Amino acid sequence: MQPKDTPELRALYKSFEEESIIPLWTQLGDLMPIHPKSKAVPHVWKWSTLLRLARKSGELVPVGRGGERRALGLANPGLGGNAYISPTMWAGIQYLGPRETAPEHRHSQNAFRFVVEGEGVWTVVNGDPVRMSRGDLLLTPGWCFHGHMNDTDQPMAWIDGLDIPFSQQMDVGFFEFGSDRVTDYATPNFSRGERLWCHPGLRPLSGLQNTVASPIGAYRWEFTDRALTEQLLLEDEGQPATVAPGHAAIRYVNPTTGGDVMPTLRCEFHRLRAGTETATRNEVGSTVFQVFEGAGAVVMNGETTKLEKGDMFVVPSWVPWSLQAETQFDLFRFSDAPIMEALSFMRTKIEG
Amino acid sequence: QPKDTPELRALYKSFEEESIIPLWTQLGDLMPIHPKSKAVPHVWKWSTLLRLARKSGELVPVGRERRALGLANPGLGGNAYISPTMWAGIQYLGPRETAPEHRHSQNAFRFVVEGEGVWTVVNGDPVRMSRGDLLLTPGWCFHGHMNDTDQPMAWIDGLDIPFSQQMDVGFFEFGSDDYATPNFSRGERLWCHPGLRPLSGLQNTVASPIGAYRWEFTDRALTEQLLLEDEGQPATVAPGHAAIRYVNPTTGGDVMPTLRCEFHRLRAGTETATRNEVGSTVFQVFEGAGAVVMNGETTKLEKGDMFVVPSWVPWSLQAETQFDLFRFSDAPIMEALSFMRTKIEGQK
Amino acid sequence: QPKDTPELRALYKSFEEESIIPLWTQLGDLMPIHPKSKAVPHVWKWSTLLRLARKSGELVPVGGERRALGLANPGLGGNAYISPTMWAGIQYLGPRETAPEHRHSQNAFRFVVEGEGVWTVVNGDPVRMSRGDLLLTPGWCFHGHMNDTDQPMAWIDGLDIPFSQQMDVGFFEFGSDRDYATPNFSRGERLWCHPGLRPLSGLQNTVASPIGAYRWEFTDRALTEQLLLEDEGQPATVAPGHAAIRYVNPTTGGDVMPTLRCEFHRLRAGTETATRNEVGSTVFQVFEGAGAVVMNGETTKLEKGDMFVVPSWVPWSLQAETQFDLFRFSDAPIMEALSFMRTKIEGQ
Amino acid sequence: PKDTPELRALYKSFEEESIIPLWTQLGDLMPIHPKSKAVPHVWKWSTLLRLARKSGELVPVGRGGERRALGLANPGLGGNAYISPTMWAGIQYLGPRETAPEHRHSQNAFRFVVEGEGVWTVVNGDPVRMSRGDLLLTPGWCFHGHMNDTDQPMAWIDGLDIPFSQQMDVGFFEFGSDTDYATPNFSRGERLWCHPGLRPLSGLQNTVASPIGAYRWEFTDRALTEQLLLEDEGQPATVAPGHAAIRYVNPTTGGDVMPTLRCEFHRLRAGTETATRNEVGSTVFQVFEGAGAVVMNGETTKLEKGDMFVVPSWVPWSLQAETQFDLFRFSDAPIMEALSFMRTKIEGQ
Ligand SMILES: [Cl-]
Ligand SMILES: [Cl-]
Ligand SMILES: [Cl-]
Ligand SMILES: [Cl-]
Ligand SMILES: [Fe+3]
Ligand SMILES: [Fe+3]
Ligand SMILES: [Fe+3]
Ligand SMILES: [Fe+3]
Repeated sequence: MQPKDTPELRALYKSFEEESIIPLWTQLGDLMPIHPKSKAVPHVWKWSTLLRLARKSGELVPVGRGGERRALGLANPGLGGNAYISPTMWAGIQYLGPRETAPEHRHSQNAFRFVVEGEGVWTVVNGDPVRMSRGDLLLTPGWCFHGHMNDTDQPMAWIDGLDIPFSQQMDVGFFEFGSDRVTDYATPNFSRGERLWCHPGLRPLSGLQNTVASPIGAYRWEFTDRALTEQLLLEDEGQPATVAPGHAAIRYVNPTTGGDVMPTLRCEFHRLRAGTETATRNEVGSTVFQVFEGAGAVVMNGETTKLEKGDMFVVPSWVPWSLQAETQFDLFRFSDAPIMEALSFMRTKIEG
Repeated sequence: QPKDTPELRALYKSFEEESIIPLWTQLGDLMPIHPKSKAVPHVWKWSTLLRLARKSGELVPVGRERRALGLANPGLGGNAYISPTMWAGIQYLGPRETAPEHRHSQNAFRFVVEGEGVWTVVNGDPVRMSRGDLLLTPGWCFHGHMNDTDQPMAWIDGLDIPFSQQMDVGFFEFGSDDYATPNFSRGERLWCHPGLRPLSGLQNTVASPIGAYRWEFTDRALTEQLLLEDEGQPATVAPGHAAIRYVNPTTGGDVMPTLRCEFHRLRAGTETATRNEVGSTVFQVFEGAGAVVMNGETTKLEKGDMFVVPSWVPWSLQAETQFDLFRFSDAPIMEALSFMRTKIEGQK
Repeated sequence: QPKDTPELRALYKSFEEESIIPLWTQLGDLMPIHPKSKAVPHVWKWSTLLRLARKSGELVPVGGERRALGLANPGLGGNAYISPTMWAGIQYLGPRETAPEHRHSQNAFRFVVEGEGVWTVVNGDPVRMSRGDLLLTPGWCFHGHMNDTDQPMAWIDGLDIPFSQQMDVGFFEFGSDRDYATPNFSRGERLWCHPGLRPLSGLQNTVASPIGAYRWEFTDRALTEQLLLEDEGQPATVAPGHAAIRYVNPTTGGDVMPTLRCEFHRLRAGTETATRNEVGSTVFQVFEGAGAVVMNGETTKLEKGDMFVVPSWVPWSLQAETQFDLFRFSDAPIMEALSFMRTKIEGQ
Repeated sequence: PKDTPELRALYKSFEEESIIPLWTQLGDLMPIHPKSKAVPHVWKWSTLLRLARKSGELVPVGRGGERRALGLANPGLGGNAYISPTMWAGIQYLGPRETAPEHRHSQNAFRFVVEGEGVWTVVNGDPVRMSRGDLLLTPGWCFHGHMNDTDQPMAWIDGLDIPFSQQMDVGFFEFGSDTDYATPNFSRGERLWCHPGLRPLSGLQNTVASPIGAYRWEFTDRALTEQLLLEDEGQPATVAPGHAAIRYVNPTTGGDVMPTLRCEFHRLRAGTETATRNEVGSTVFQVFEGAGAVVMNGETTKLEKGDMFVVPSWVPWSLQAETQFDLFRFSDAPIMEALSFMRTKIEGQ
């Protein structure tokens, strides 16, 4: 507003209200901001806290009661009690107890599982049984049947990433329950997907068709490790490879395409040489990082926070960020960048 | 229902104290069986809109930053979103009024309803405006406009404002950094020759270089589809239903990354087959009369009226007279991200 | 740089039996420093062509029916290829003459030079022909034609015949099918020739353009606009005084067919294009006006109708004496799909 | 055609004006279906090897010699040295401690190693070790030379789009000076790109040809074994029963290794007979291990370790495996597919 206030002016606004009209001129210039100004706020979650609350939940929330969906969603303080870590992503610590099972469902929302501690648990994706290990990235791409079974007396914890907040806000979700059909879990070290698609530079003649989401069920830790190590080795030998000095990094990729793992979520993994400081970045859309191994710190909006093994933080859109590595510093990273990029909304500013 | 009320509420005090919401005590269906939008089917009478528009010209002066009446969906909590993704508003430009140049990441179009002799200048290139024309002001293009007449004009503004706001994607720069008045923009003179492409424009483009999709061509196109059907030839999307998509000529795809525009002409008496579609559309009755059915409920429609079909709401159109509709939607978003799904009642 | 007799002669014989040819005995120009085509720069004067075409008019009667004079490149050993990839012939259709429908994997167009009132029927869709029109008969579409006039017509036939023969890619079928109707404009154009608009019934992208005829009015207007824009100080022409368009597939923005690019150029009187080296072949046809070509430093004066071929990597430029209108086709889509295109421009 | 009177002296003018008329013309300018001048043919490895070794001490470094490559010449291509209208296939014989200086050409090339080791092909400065079973790429416009670091010979298959490139006038060539002699176990390429499902953040840009310098035999063999094992386990994986196969692909894209050549590898279970296929364009196969037979135009030819054969366009072909039968395959299919000329007839359908 800025029409000089008036009995008739007020009459007008009355009739708006009454006809579902909201006028653009009274409309708080956050409607069209000079740059992104997210409701979501930068925030870190200490792993020691997450872990403690995870365990206690597996002492108090049994199957039948609340367990079954035993996942601690990280809720962004800025998102009015929604349980969104960012406008576009859901990130939760899922705590799977001894011998525990989940029946099969399917949903349009895209999802991954990054395993933090544990082993001997299979997520069965479209009938294909996928083993889980510390450091593995698992995909359960939209509209693929998934459930899981813990084959062990030991608990497991993984990060659950989904595009739930995007899909809720944009009205895009469907959900189906599995038929009464029986999932008699096989137990293989390697899923059929991996056995077919995890041979570098080779494609089976039976998979000539490109796919919207990756047919790789798990991107195993051995390969991620090997690839980052090799990037640092190359650097030592004076060869081009790292994204920036002392900065090893890979993007997990759909092999049929070279593109992202799934339409709405990008996954990366970074390894910072001890003492590396990344150049400050402004990026459209939101990212979540989790510290896999090592210790260092983040800077967001000029403010520093020390990080250790397991901690997670989110950088909402256009918040300037950089990472500083005390030790060798290994991070897992997911973002909503494919959304941004598909729609030409991506922009990047680099301090350097 | 959740775990035993076993004063574990000590655990809850903790969840709360450092920002955890457990999935298990969780909300409504945070993953619905099919979409159930907070946005709700709604129509706006043109009579109403125009009355209100004319008022805003009398009351809210010198054109402030903009005399645009955004259609607010009742179900989106006073946000000024016609749908979770799109902003649709009636903009009323008074006699001889002008707007300085701005530029924003949000994509926009302008569909002219009544008026003429108004130029929107896009990246320096002056684009005349007429009843029935579709104007693009693609993301990040400078735009402003001048009214060269004593007469008002009204057009509808479509933008991805809601998408942009909720997705944290918006940038904005000011301009007033060309009041020439040609019949046709530099872009139409270059691009509006069927099947031809300038050798200076071999680069494909994110959004269409066509500044204005003029009514002449839209009308001839549709008339030709109906003629062809009369002649027993394939053309119409469904019997008695002619339709086009406005497209980016460098690409054959949608006009902008984020918004699809179409235009429909239904023969009198036509009833479209009921459809469920992911995402929202907004239709505007350009000419003629008939009705919409949304969620089994009928609403009679007259020249100018607008309605919104939020995602997965089953809809059909029924044409009383020959029924001309302009249509825009968030379908490109849905399609680029493989979320599109379509259910059509006749089978198809 | 070679080995030398006795026991060696034994080897060269074993080779010859066992079908080996050694790399070393082979000529360096099996992998040349840059392209050196067997095909050679050459022009054909229109007056010649037309004289011969008419003479063929009498002298070979509908006997006749494949009455097309293929331009044979002196350097291609009596093959009837204008270049290693393309066939260009002048087709002379006599009064009231027709041709039955066939179909072949080889892509084809027809650029009409003189005449009217002839239809080429493409997949059942009747397409009128006029001076200046470009007609497409994409690979694997049925085509035949009917002259409905007492007057002859002459058009250029462009095809990938030489590419298709050397690459083993040809199929051919005869047409035992039924239409002699006479529409002013075809179904394809009726649907696709509205700038920036796409029928909802044509959402699928297609490998070759669905525009049957790219008519002269549109090409002419397009090029005039490009020169007008230039006059007005506006970006448009591809180089000073050089208007030009590429005929494109509207579903795509890409080339008319997988195998052949079509362009049209209009040079302002007095223009001299900068010398170009391009991979692959072009044929140009002077549509109106006069000027000259330079190829390998050698000038040839050109008048209305003349045609010339610039084989791969031969340096070429055009100079316009009057306003100079040229039709142009090339094998560049082949070159570009396979990342073999490279381009050198004298000024750069 | 027509008549004779004063037709003869018009035909004259044509000759003078350089016009061939459409009408007087072998109707196989536009054939019912492809009928290649190139002809089905097989080359016995034992012959290839003997002639390669003879060319050993007879054409040495200097006088010939750095181009010691025996191109397989298709009987039907009039003495051209083209195995097919599109491809050059030769056995290259690299003698002990022999080297080639660096060159660069628009024509795309690969090297499939048949016998030997301890030879490096250096691609754009990046040293690529060679072993039996490895596929090396030297994509168009990349600098390549090699050094043999061994007193032993090596033999590899040279595949190129030379014939395509010469008939289509597409060839460029530069000499290099230019050259590192280092001997790493794995090319820097491989070290960046050979981690399944992973892509370096320094390599986000897609490339026209694969950046993998060598597709090593370990991975080829493991992938094939796995497809057969999956079949055993009742799981979908093989292309047809008993028929494991992969396509070597550009990891930035999922597409072919280079714009103009496709490379595949086949492993047929003992006893397998593939279903007869007509395919547009040409293909060359090399028996890597095992024995069986080809059928081409209904005619059988028994095949042994190393043998090579070419199926020109639209010639109906099948393979029959006596033992387990491993084949390397390359084709001009990317050309045919880019230009929508590809067509496939398969016998079971
Ligand atoms: Cl295949
Ligand atoms: Cl539609
Ligand atoms: Cl050019
Ligand atoms: Cl990044
Ligand atoms: Fe799930
Ligand atoms: Fe604006
Ligand atoms: Fe034909
Ligand atoms: Fe070479």
